[PDB]
Amino acid sequence: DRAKYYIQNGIQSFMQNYSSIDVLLHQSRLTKLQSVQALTEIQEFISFISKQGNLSSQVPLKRLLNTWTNRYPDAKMDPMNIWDDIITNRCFFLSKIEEKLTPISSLIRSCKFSMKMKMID
Amino acid sequence: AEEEAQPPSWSCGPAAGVIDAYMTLADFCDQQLRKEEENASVIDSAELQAYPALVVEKMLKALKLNSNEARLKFPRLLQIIERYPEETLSLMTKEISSVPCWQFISWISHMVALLDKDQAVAVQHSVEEITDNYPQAIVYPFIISSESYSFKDTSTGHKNKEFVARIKSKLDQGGVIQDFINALDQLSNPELLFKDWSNDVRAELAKTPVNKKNIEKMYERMYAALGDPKAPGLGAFRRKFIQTFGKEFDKHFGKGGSKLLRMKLSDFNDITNMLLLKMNKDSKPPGNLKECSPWMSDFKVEFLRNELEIPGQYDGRGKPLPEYHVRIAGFDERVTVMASLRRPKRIIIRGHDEREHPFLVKGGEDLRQDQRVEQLFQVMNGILAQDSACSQRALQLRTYSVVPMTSRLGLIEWLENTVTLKDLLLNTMSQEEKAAYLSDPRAPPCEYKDWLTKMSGKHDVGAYMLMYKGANRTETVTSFRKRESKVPADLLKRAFVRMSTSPEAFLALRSHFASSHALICISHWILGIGDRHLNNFMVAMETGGVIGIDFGHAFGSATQFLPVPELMPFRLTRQFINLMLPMKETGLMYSIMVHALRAFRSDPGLLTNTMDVFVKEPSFDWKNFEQKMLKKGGSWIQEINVAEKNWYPRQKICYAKRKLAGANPAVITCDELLLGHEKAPAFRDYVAVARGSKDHNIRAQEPESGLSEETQVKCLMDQATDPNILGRTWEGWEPWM
Amino acid sequence: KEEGVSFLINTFEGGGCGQPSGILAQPTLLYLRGPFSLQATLCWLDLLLAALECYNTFIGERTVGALQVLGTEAQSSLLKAVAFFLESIAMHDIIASPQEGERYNYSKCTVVVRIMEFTTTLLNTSPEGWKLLKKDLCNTHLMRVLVQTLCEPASIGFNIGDVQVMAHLPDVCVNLMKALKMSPYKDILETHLREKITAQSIEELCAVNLYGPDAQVDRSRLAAVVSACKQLHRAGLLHNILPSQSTDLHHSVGTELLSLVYKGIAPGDERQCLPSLDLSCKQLASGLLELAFAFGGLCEGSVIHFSHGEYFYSLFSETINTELLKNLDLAVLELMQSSVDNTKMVSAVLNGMLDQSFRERA
Amino acid sequence: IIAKQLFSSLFSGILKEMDKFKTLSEKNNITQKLLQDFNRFLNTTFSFFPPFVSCIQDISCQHAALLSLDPAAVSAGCLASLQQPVGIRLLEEALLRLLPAELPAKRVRGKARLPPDVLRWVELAKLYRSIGEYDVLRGIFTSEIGT
Repeated sequence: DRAKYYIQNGIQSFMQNYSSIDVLLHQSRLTKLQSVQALTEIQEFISFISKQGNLSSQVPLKRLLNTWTNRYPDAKMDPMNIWDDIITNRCFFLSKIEEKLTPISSLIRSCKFSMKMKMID
Repeated sequence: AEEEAQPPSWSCGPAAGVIDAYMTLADFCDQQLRKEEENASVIDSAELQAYPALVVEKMLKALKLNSNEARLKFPRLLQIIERYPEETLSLMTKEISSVPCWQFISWISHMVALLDKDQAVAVQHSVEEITDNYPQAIVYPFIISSESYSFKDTSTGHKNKEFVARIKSKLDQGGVIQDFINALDQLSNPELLFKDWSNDVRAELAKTPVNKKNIEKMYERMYAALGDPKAPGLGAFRRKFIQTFGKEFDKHFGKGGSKLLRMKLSDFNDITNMLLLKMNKDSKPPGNLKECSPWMSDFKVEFLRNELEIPGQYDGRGKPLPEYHVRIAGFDERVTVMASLRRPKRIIIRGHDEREHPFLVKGGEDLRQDQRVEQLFQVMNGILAQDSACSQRALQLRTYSVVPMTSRLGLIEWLENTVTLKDLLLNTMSQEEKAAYLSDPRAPPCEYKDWLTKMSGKHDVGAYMLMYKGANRTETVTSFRKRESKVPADLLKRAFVRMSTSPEAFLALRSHFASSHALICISHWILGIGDRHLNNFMVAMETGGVIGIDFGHAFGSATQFLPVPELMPFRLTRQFINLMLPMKETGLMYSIMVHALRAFRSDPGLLTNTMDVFVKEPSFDWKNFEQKMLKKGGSWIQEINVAEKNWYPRQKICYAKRKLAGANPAVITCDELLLGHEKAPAFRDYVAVARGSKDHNIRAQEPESGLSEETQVKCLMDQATDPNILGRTWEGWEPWM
Repeated sequence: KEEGVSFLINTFEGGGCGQPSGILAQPTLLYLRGPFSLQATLCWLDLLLAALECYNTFIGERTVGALQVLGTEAQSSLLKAVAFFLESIAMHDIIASPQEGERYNYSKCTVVVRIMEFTTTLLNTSPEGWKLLKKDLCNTHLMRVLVQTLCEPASIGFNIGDVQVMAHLPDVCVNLMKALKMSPYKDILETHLREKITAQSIEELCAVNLYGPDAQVDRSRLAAVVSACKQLHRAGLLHNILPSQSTDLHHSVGTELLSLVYKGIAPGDERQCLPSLDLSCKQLASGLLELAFAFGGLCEGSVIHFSHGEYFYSLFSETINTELLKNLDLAVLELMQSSVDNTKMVSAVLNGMLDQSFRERA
Repeated sequence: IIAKQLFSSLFSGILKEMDKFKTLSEKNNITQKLLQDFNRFLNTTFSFFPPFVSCIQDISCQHAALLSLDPAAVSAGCLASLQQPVGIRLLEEALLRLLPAELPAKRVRGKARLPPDVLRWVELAKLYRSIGEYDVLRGIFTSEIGT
């Protein structure tokens, strides 16, 4: 509910922060071309949770590989806000996704392990 | 453990980057051999002869790299110890095909020079390498081969020599253009050819003889200028200098010149200065354009230039993916030569790629001692893309193209809206501060220099055995520094805010001016900054950030040479640090210089190699660094030789400076190294003045060899604003402002 | 004044060899080997020479009365003749990556169609008194290349098969085969054409009906033989080989209409080949046997039911446009007799007759 | 409103002729009161671009107590961005009057060094913050060690 109102209002708050750009700071962009980067995985999470809970049957045992496969090859320049703030999002993704598919297991562990791996180097 | 790292990389089969283990192994053995060339022993020379001949292949395998460290490897491999008589011949044949054929290129001057003498067995191996790359897509090696080969044909069997001969025959054919454009652009002003030619012959007529074919040939170049401009030798190579000037002057020049032919009388080495001097003040007034612009105005634009592969020269670049991008086309007829050192000439290439490109003409200069320097530049700012904190602030500094054409001339790229803060600062000061009167011709830098002459013995050519008093020094820099320097503080801030309509962009762009500056100043602490006047670092008014173009004086010779005794880390003239606001923020762009520094520091190998073959390689850095500095100005010519009797500036300049990577603080050990010559009590203690009184003795104490992060910087700043070092050094650095 | 006749005279009084430029581009190319050669050489250096020759011919007769005496030995034997050998090399190279290869192809055509343009442009205009064709004893290469005006669509592009290059190819064969008509010895023709006159002619045409499935691929070859023979209408010697195949084989194409119309076979494009087949056919055979085929064909649960009206009519709904435009085409007042001889059909034939004629002429 | 040039022109056509017209001492002191109105305004309007144009319009004006009585970086720094850091430069030459005279830390401009820090801070660039911190922090004493 209210997380959509405040997420839209924070969206228009960067829309606010985007007016000043004569000789822009990197901090101007990079922290934005990063915070939108996290937000994308956010709204993504909302949408495919709302579907995977209501799909199918048990086809979330079969689909959804999309979101990890979109979550996986996202890159960082140099900022060190990124490789944690993605863990901020992704981790809530593990707890809530795991909490929404419950309303195979060795493949699950290979999948979360294969999550862990690259999220390190 | 490395043996259990590397060939398993070759046994696995998927991934496990061949480079990731290979190159580390090669750095390991190369540091093994240098550390073993430091000392000789029995187990050290026997094990040392077990360890090194090993890494010599894998630096061919994993060559899909950045590949410049490779170009540094090959001659290193050959000259370093036993140059293999077949091993290298065969797999160093399969390489340039196994690796980008454009790895063939990255070492332009190395290969070409190597072909001749530096390789000895290229004519056996890399001659077939260069002969398979050569006929296809090789227009760029056409240029460099013509410099090196015809210089010295050393000792040969028949095969070695005939081959390179015909290879140079493949650039008279399908490359007949190569020498036709060089014999084209072989210009301009007479004065540099005659004065520089006369220095060149004249400083070899004084000593032992060696005057046989040296002086006999060294007559001929000039006879070309003047015995052929109405003889069949220039009926083939006409010019507009030759049209009239090479004739009006031919009448009188024939007689004095053929009198020179049999002259051969060492005292007349001075006497020429009559004639030359007159012809000098007579050759500055006519260099008035309309000669090479109409004379070059002849372009083919026929048959796609007869399928000509001549790009903007030196456009063949580094890193793989060779696409033969740019194309010659036809030039704009307008030309203008301009007020600078050699009086160099502004060209407008008009590239075919829907774009033009303005280059420069340095006909009186062998642009080589600056080639590997610029390429070493793009290694500077081309390395800073692995440091975070270098990316984080967009910490690179500008490149361009140094175009080393014949042994005698090269060209150089030229951005517009990049201009000499001296010139701009001066005129913009002018339209701002008084009409033109100002003070500059009455009593600031004329009065100050007159005051320095009245404080040593007599004239100005000395004052070096003098330069005493520590209090009066503070009187010179207090007086002139405050008055003078404060003036163009206002004028530089006024130029920035005048050049930023937006009252804010002034303070916006100061950041890129500054950033540029910290970047250039470490760029010089990297190696000597001499001939490098305030007129020699040049600001760009685009992004309002600065770029550094001069390379006469490298490492020591910048600071070391007796005729001009110089020493500072980087041009910290006063008005520049006046323009950074009452900052303070200088003393922490310090941080820029630190992250910069550590960025340099971590990898010794690459930079080490680069600088090694660059100092050792060009005659135009030690064997002709004489030739360089003497070519610039005369006052050097008499002191150098008597200083440089039986003396070699190669491996020590390097060792001192690699040590400068290590932990040499305060410039302190560098200072010493230039000190040891002339003169210990006269100048040495003086450099120790920035090291003496406690306030700045913080420049001396914190010095510790122990791999200190920020130390070298924390001092290196106040190692430049020690007013002593300024007020002393020379008339050019305007330490006034 | 006389542009050509005049100035050419004073030139030959000054010099005889005062015009040609360059010297080939084949071995020197194997010595050099590059892409720009493919760009200027094989797009203009050959054709610039060709072109200056072309327009210099139509001017004054100098390519006959003066060129003939220019050389027969050293520098000369490397000009015209070997230029032909670069037209054999032109079919060759026309046969043998992306955009670059395409500039290769479109260049190969852009030259070779101008060379055909010039074998023609020469022959039918330059050889007056008919005594100059005997100069190019490489009279063979050109034949063996132009005639493959079906193996040429394979050699040059198929894109250009669409790009309106074979909107000009039939016109170009029209030209060369037109210099081949009447003008040269009739033996040139049989050495040219008598290479696949009949045999295949009957075999592919019957063969569209024996073929059936995977039809359209084959229909491509058909309309190649079809259209290419339509090019032969502009040409000669058809009369020895193609009016016996007209009385017999175009009547055979009428049987092709007759049999093919029952099944409703293949798509509307093959339903466009029947217009073609009957076009290249009727443009040579009699219309008597056609008009006869109207009524005669007419006299010769639901299925046969509408069939009686269909082999009666649709053979005259489909092909109507081309049949109207076919015997309106050549004979007035023959039709007349035809239509009255029919009875009750009269209306569609005659109404679409007046109709379509009305449309075409005005 | 983009014609900010009316406004800087305006103050040039307000300050200049209040150098060339009649009497000047009292009046020159009087117009200086208006910086109170500028700043009372600066406490009133919340989030407004043209106020900022007034702020550059202010450091542009040959004024001290504009440079003093300004906590623009507090306010005219939340949205203006680049137009707040122009103040400090103007501020330093005359409001920081105890910085080029090299005197104790008691008299030097206390605050007006600190708004420049937090202001260069919100612009957490990659060179701006990293610098400003030990700048104003350096402007007293026990920072050499902390840094």
